[PDB]
Amino acid sequence: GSDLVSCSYRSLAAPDLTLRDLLDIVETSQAHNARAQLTGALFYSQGVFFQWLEGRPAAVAEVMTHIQRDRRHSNVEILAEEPIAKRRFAGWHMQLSCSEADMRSLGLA
Amino acid sequence: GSDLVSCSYRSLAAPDLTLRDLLDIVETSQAHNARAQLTGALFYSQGVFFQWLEGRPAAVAEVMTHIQRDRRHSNVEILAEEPIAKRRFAGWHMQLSCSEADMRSLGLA
Amino acid sequence: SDLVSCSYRSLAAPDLTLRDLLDIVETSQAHNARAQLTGALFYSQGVFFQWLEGRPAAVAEVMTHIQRDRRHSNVEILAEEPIAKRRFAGWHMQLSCSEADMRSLGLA
Amino acid sequence: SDLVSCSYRSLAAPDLTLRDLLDIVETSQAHNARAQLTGALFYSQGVFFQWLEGRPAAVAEVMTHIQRDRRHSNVEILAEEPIAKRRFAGWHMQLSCSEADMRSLGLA
Ligand SMILES: Cc1cc2nc3c(=O)[nH]c(=O)nc-3n(C[C@H](O)[C@H](O)[C@H](O)COP(=O)(O)O)c2cc1C
Ligand SMILES: Cc1cc2nc3c(=O)[nH]c(=O)nc-3n(C[C@H](O)[C@H](O)[C@H](O)COP(=O)(O)O)c2cc1C
Ligand SMILES: Cc1cc2nc3c(=O)[nH]c(=O)nc-3n(C[C@H](O)[C@H](O)[C@H](O)COP(=O)(O)O)c2cc1C
Ligand SMILES: Cc1cc2nc3c(=O)[nH]c(=O)nc-3n(C[C@H](O)[C@H](O)[C@H](O)COP(=O)(O)O)c2cc1C
Repeated sequence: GSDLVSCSYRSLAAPDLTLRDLLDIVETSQAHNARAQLTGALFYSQGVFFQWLEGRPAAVAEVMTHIQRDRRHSNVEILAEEPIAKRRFAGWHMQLSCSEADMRSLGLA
Repeated sequence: GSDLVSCSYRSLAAPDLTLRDLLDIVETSQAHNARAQLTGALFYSQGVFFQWLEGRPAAVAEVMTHIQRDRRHSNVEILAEEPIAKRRFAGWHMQLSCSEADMRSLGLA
Repeated sequence: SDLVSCSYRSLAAPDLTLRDLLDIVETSQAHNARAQLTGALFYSQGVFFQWLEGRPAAVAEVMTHIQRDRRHSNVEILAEEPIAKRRFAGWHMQLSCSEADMRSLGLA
Repeated sequence: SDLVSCSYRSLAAPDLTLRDLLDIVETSQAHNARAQLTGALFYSQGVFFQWLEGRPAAVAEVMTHIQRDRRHSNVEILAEEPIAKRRFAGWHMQLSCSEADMRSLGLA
C-alpha cells in the first residue's frame, strides 16, 4: 500500500553452508514473510547470496536486523532503504533461485 | 562414434523419494556414465522422471537393466532403442533438471 | 477416478526458435486452463518431454493437435496411463527450460 | 592475492526484452573470456543483481561500460571487495533467469 520500501543486499554464505541450511532459510522466510507482508527474491550461487526484500518500512527493517546477525552468511553488504511505488514480487513471500549445479555442490559437501 | 543409440523413458518416483535420493541418483550417474561414455539428461518434477540416455548400444542396454530395477521409481515406461546420428548431450554425463519448487518439496518431506 | 495422463518424447524441429518455444507455452497456458488440463513441458537440446493430465476426452483432443504440430517430429510411443490424482495441479503447462537452452534457441 | 569483486543491484529498463537479456549475456561471455572476468548475472521482475570478479583493472574497465549501459538504471552502491579466490571460475558470465521471467520478457 501507501508506504512501501525495498532493501537489497549481497552476502557471503558460511563456508560450511549445506542444502539443509538453504531449505531452512527458505522455509523460515516463507512462514515469516507471509505474516509480515514481506515479498521478494533470494538468489544463491557458489557461496554468494543476493536478496531483494520489500514491504512496509518497519517489517523490512525488523527482518533485516535478524538477517544481519544470521550465522549462515557474513559480509552482509547493504543498500539503504529505497522507496518503491509498488511491489516487484507481489505474492512471492520469498522466491528462491538456486541452480541444479549449486544444489549438487551444497548436497555433495 | 559409429554406433550410437538413444533410450528415452518416463517413470514415476517412489512416493517417499527425498532430495538425498535424487542427489544419490545424480552422483551415481555422473561417475558411471563418464566411465561408460553415456550422456543425456534427467528431468524430475512432482513425482515424474523423464530420461534421455545415449551412447553405444551395449552401455545403454546395460545401464537400463539397472535403472528398471531401481526401487526409487516405478512404472518405467520405455521407448525402444532409436539409432541417432550424433550425441545430443555431448559432455553431459547426466544433466539434471529440477526446479527450486521441486527442491523445496523433496526437502520438506 | 476419471483422470488420465499422456507422456511422450519428441524431437524439436531443427530450426526451432525461442519465439516458437514461448508461443507453444503461451498457447498451452490458454487452452489447458480452459480444458482443465495440467502438466509439465521439458525442453533441452532439441528434445521435448511432455506430461499431460486430465479427463480422457480432453487429453485425447489436444494430443491430436500436438501430434501434427510442425514444431516437432517423431512424437513417440505416447504412453497413456490412468492416474489416481493430478501431479501438476495448478500448472496448466509448467515449462522447464535452462538458461543454456534459452541462449541456444535465442541464437538467431 | 590480486582478485577483486564488484557487486551491484540495478533496475532493468521497463521496456527490457528477452532479446536484450540474451544480447547482454552473449556480449559478456565474449568480453569476460578475453579479459579474464568471471561471475554471475541474476535477473527477476525488472531487477539485476551482478557479481563480477577479476583483476582490479579489468573489473574497473567493464564497470565503467556497464554503469552507463541503457538497458538498466539505478546502478546501486556497487560493493567492491578484495577476494582470496574466484567464486565463479569457468563462468565468464553465468545467467540466472527463471522460465516465468523468460515468458515475461518474451511478451512482445
Ligand atoms: C541469506 C539469508 C536470507 C534470509 N532471508 C530471510 C527472510 O527473507 N525472511 C525471514 O524471516 N528470515 C530470513 N532469513 C533468516 C533470518 O536471518 C533469521 O534466521 C530469522 O530471524 C529466523 O530464522 P531462524 O529461526 O532460523 O533463526 C535469512 C537468512 C539468510 C542467511
Ligand atoms: C530416475 C533414475 C535415473 C537413473 N539414471 C542413471 C544413469 O543414468 N546412470 C547410472 O549409472 N545409474 C542411473 N540410475 C541409478 C541406477 O538405477 C542404479 O542405481 C545403478 O545401477 C547403481 O546405482 P546404486 O549404486 O545406487 O544402486 C538412475 C536411477 C533412477 C531412479
Ligand atoms: C512440444 C509441444 C507441446 C505442446 N503442448 C500443448 C499443450 O499442452 N496444450 C495445448 O493446447 N497446445 C500444446 N501444443 C500446441 C498444439 O500443438 C497446438 O498448436 C495448439 O493446441 C493449437 O493452437 P491454436 O488452436 O491456438 O492455433 C504443444 C506443441 C508442442 C510442439
Ligand atoms: C545488467 C548488465 C550486466 C552486464 N554485464 C556485463 C559483463 O559482465 N561483461 C561485459 O562485457 N558487458 C556486460 N554488460 C554489457 C556492457 O554494459 C556493455 O554493453 C559492453 O561491455 C559493451 O558492448 P560492446 O563493446 O560489444 O558493444 C552488462 C550489461 C547489463 C545491462
